[PDB]
Amino acid sequence: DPVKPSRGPLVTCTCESPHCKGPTCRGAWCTVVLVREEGRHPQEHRGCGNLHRELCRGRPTEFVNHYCCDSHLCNHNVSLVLEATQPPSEQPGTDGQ
Repeated sequence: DPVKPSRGPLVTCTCESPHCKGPTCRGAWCTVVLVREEGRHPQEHRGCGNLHRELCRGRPTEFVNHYCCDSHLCNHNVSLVLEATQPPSEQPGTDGQ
C-alpha cells in the first residue's frame, strides 16, 4: 500500500528482533521495547520504528517499555529494564514500572 518508506527521516538503530530480523534499520526513529518477563523472559528488542508509531505511545500490554528517540544509533546504547533502576548502559531516566 502507498505508505511513506520508513516514514521519511531515516534514523538507523541497532536492531534486535523488533522491527528488523537481526541487524539494523533505517526508519522513523529509534524505538526500544522490552518484552517483560512475567514468567517468560525480558527480551530487549531495539531498532527503527519504521512505520510503527504504536511503539512510541503504548500498545495493549502496559508493562512494555516502548521508548523512542529521534537520534541515530540511539538504541545502540539504551536502557531496557523498565521495572526498577537496574544497571543498564545509557540510562535516560529513572526506570520504573
